[PDB]
Amino acid sequence: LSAEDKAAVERSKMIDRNLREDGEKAAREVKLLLLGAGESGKSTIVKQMKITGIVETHFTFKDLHFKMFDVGAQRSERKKWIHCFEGVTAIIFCVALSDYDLVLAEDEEMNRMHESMKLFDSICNNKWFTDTSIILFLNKKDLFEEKIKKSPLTICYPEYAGSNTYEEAAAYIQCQFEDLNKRKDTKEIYTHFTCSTDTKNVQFVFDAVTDVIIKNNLKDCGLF
Amino acid sequence: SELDQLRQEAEQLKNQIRDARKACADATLSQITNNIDPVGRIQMRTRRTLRGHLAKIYAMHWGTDSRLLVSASQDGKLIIWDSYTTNKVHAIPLRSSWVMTCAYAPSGNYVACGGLDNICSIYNLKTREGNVRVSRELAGHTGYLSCCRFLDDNQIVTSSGDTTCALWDIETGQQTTTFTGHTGDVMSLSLAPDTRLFVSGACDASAKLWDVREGMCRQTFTGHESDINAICFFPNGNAFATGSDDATCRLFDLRADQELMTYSHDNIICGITSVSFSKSGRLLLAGYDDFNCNVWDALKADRAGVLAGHDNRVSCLGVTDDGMAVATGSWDSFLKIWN
Amino acid sequence: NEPPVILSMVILSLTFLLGLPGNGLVLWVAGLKMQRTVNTIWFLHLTLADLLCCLSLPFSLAHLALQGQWPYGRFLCKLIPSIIVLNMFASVFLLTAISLDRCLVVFKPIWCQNHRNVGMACSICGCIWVVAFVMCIPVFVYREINRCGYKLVAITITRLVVGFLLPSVIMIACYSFIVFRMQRGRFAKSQSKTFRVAVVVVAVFLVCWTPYHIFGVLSLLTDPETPLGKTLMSWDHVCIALASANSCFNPFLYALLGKDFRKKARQSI
Amino acid sequence: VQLVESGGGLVQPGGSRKLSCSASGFAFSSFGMHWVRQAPEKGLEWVAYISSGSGTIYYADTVKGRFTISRDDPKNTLFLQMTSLRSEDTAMYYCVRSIYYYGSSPFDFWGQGTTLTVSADIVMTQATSSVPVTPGESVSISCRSSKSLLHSNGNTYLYWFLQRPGQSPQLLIYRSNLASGVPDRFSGSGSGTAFTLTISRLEAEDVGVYYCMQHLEYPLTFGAGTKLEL
Amino acid sequence: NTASIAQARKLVEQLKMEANIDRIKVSKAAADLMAYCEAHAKEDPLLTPVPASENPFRE
Ligand SMILES: Cc1cc(C(c2ccc(Cl)cc2)c2ccc(Cl)cc2)sc1C(=O)N[C@@H](CCCN=C(N)N)C(=O)O
Repeated sequence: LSAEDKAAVERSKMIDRNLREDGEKAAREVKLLLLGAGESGKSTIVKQMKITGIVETHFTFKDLHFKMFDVGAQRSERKKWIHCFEGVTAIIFCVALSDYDLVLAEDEEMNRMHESMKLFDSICNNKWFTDTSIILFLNKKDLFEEKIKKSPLTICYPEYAGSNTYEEAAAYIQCQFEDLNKRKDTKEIYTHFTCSTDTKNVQFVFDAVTDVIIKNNLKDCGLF
Repeated sequence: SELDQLRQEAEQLKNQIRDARKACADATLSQITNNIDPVGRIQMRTRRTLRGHLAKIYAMHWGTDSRLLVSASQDGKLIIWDSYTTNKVHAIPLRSSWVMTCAYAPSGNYVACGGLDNICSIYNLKTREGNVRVSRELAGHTGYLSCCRFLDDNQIVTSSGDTTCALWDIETGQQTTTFTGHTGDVMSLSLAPDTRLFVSGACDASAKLWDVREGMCRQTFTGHESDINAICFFPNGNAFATGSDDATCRLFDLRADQELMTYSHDNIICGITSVSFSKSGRLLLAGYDDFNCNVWDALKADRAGVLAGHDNRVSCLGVTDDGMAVATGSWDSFLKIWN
Repeated sequence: NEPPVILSMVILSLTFLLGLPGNGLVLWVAGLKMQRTVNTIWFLHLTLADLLCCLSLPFSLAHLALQGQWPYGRFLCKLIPSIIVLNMFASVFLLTAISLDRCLVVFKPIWCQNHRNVGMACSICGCIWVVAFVMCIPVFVYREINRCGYKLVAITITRLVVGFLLPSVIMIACYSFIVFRMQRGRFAKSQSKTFRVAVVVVAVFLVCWTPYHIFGVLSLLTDPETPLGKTLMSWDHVCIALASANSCFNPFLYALLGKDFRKKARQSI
Repeated sequence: VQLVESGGGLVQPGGSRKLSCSASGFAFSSFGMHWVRQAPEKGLEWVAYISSGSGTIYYADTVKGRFTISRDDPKNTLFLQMTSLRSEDTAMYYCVRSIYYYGSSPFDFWGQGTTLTVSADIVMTQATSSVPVTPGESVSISCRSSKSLLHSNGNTYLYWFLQRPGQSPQLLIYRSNLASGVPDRFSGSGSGTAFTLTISRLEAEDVGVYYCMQHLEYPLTFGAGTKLEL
Repeated sequence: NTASIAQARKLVEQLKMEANIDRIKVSKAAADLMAYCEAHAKEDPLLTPVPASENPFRE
């Protein structure tokens, strides 16, 4: 071979070294996708994490780098690009409890809570998210309490039978959302009541990511 | 004028179209090419094993010299692979890691990039400083970019997630031509050899032919019953192959405006990702989700070759301009060349 | 003829026949198909050590067939036992390091996510190989020649300390901590799969490596001229065969448990 | 792009001198660096070559052990230490950048260089040295090589350099393959042994000295160079 | 109401314009494609295996 061939081989080796370094630098980051019908808690979670296609933000908490992903702007068939998110680490599904009485403007006969439940069930039953962890977030606790004090919960759940208590209603909604996951063995749901304190939410997200990383490391080694 | 009257008129026009297609179908490609000699069993070996990707590869496009090939993976970087010396020519770092499509200019001076990000990036390879820099960024689309192809050093057509396609000018940087005839998410695009026409297949189980200079659509095809994912023009320029999730490839002619034959098999029930013809057009290569690549006879519809080198779903496929070899890229982060 | 000799021969033959093809296939899958990760490096090193042990087993089979006779020079008599000891200690240290890593990824998961890479794995594997080569130095030194053997107390003591006591204690502590963390947590799920796997691994390791060290210790506290010493030296072959059986037990218990690795091995055939 | 050289001047025999070169306008860590010396009333000569990241360094067979080349990538600088200078080392040095890939153009930009005054392989040999030519006619410079440069890959490793009085040498042809920034009037032909550089139209800016260089191996050797006077 | 009616009218006009295009026999196009394939068969390295001397990928 000529000298130019050796120079090209050296350049290719340097490019491979750079690619390996970039891969090792990007592997330490944990990827978190966001999901949720409408605009339930998109802006709130984005503002809590910070403190036109896909938007991505980077932030370091407890020496852990997070890669935020949002697909709220993609108004197209989700099944044609959801497979690209097969390698994500966590999926935060946000939903507003106060939407139990509100309805979508497109159709008055369908409720927002039913649409959110259907979206959550479709995401859980996805063949690409068999091992992807899902973290459920409940937004607007105070507004939900006010609406419960003003209106009952049976207006949207005819099968519900219980007292009009915030704790009981929250437990029932949590159980209903957890029962939609048919893969109880491989998929785990992390339920949390989001509040105004962003520090507690960030700490819970960090703990959930730590638990998911531990579970993945134990599954890769064949121990769990 | 009433909406019901318009629906009735559209139904009558569709009935007239299907009646004309049924009456004009005097013969079929099967009974005409039944006397030609079969193609026989075809066997290919892995000539080059391109490694270096750390994510699922989504797109790959050959150049005019049939030696350099651009490859795009979810790692957020474009790689210019050399076919002969298996070397990397350029590593272009991308701003958006969700890249699903790429294109190589016929002159070899510019490259395209796009995907979930609505903005389409154009990069220059022949910069004076010797480093690949962002030549420009094209904004205006509302959906994810599905495919893009270069017509010249100044114009480039592409399709986004919304039910429209757009041909942009490099010098101007704005939408030079728009096509809003499709009713579904456009997913496949293929230019014609004469560069005056191009076919685009969408998720509504339809592919449409659009003129570059005219602007309006010429013909429509509804032979598929599932979301069309891949399309490729025939080397002769009078036909084009389409592949959807129904595990069936279909060849539609521009002059005949009717399907010829269906390329399907019993054990093949998975979707199709990439289809293309050889230099002569006798062989039709199709990548399926069953981790295999099937090369059928364009005239006999028989399975001529099977390639099981990839361990993951084949995402992209490209035949060289001279027909010397064909490269395939799957989600296993490996490119494989067969011939 | 002696029943312990036939038992040792049968055990060694079964270990070879069940280890060589399996370890070869696992190493081939981990090297040519599996991605180059840290656990991949661990599996590759373990399979390499097990394959070396299996390839050296026929030498022990021929030696047992010759019934203690070795019509060769002192070079082989100093080489092949040193190689056997090197391979055994390398496998033991690799298992200990795998247990340490599995405990560290649970104790300090963020530190592993930020620093645990392939370079540190290669460095610690090289250090393990260096330590194992240092351990087999007195084996290569003190062996002499027709009977190939020795002619010692401190050597057996440091062998028991470095190869059996500390590794077993470390593995037990690591598995206990893993079980306690999995059974005590905010999101702890009610399951016993990891506990069962840990118990099985610990039991196999104990059954394989306890009689060897027990007989090695008793050799120095028993007169070989007495019938008890004769029985100990006779069952030493069975003990070494049961210890070599760990070389075949390790792949099926470590590499063939991952679902992705099982799928890759199934697609490879 | 700009290549500013410094460190030249008068040096006593037996001393040491560190020539510095600052690069700007391009990625210094991507291009390989070459040193080319030119003696008064003589031709060019290769001195040393360094690659990206200092992974491949080569020196001329005549200056082995004396010259030492180094590069600072975070600072984009090149340094060349010369020790035990002889009475022949008095020449003008130039720093050249060259990148190697499919479709590239090595030795495309030549630096200004600096002067320094003290006190078996392939060799290019030209039959002619000075050809008088009048405006209106064509120019055809022929050259013969001692070894066939036609490698197994099929690429011709021949570089043409046009040096003008007072200016830096400009690259005309890097491989028949015309370079960038030069008109299409220049063309190259011939076999693997003999080569011919032809000019379609001779303008007033094409005057100067033409040098031929081979790149089949690491040790380079420039030709005599044909000078055109007008 | 107005947007849907305009879209329906545009679709009807597009379909009517596409219906006015000319058509030819399918047998003629099939014969043309068969002749093109028979002509370009000798120029297809993928259809006919080329020797290792003329193959740039043959190691
Ligand atoms: C590890 C190992 C394996 C050996 C071989 C063998 C020996 C010779 C030849 Cl030519 C071929 C193979 C063998 C394997 C299986 C069987 Cl069935 C019979 C022999 S020898 C040996 C070893 O290092 N022994 C140490 C300590 C062991 C003492 N007893 C304890 N610790 N319980 C030592 O010598 O002091």
